[PDB]
Amino acid sequence: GTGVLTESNKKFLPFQQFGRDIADTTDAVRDPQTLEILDITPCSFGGVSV
Amino acid sequence: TMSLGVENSVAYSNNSIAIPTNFTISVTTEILPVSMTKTSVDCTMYICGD
Ligand SMILES: *[C@@H]1O[C@H](CO)[C@@H](O[C@@H]2O[C@H](CO)[C@@H](O)[C@H](O)[C@H]2NC(C)=O)[C@H](O)[C@H]1NC(C)=O
Ligand SMILES: *[C@@H]1O[C@H](CO)[C@@H](O)[C@H](O)[C@H]1NC(C)=O
Repeated sequence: GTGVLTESNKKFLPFQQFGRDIADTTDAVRDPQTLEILDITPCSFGGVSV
Repeated sequence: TMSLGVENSVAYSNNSIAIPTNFTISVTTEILPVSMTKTSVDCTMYICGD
């Protein structure tokens, strides 16, 4: 996927490996090397108006 | 089978009128929507995200 990875405070269970929101879209993931939870924020976007 | 209310005829006549003697100021609430969320969608990004 694509996004911005940031530190998080969500306590994932040891067997848990992904986080999803109501939309089932990826919310946060755990680094396979460091057992730490990182939140995924979709990159800033929108529309340019004049 | 629903009642539709308590039946209450009226002692109608050709010469008998009922006048109110006392009055009540009452307060009621009426609620109306005025607008909705101003949603916006990028068709291009949505269909073919990256
Ligand atoms: C009109 O009606 C109101 C209430 O329905 C009367 O006010 C009440 O009067 C009684 C006296 O019998 C008091 O004990 C109550 O405390 C009053 N309540 C309120 C909310 O005011 C009023 O007296 C009536 N007036 C007439 C001329 O009939
Ligand atoms: C493997 O991952 C652990 C957990 O972070 C780390 O401490 C260790 O250094 C890693 N292995 C190597 C060879 O660095």
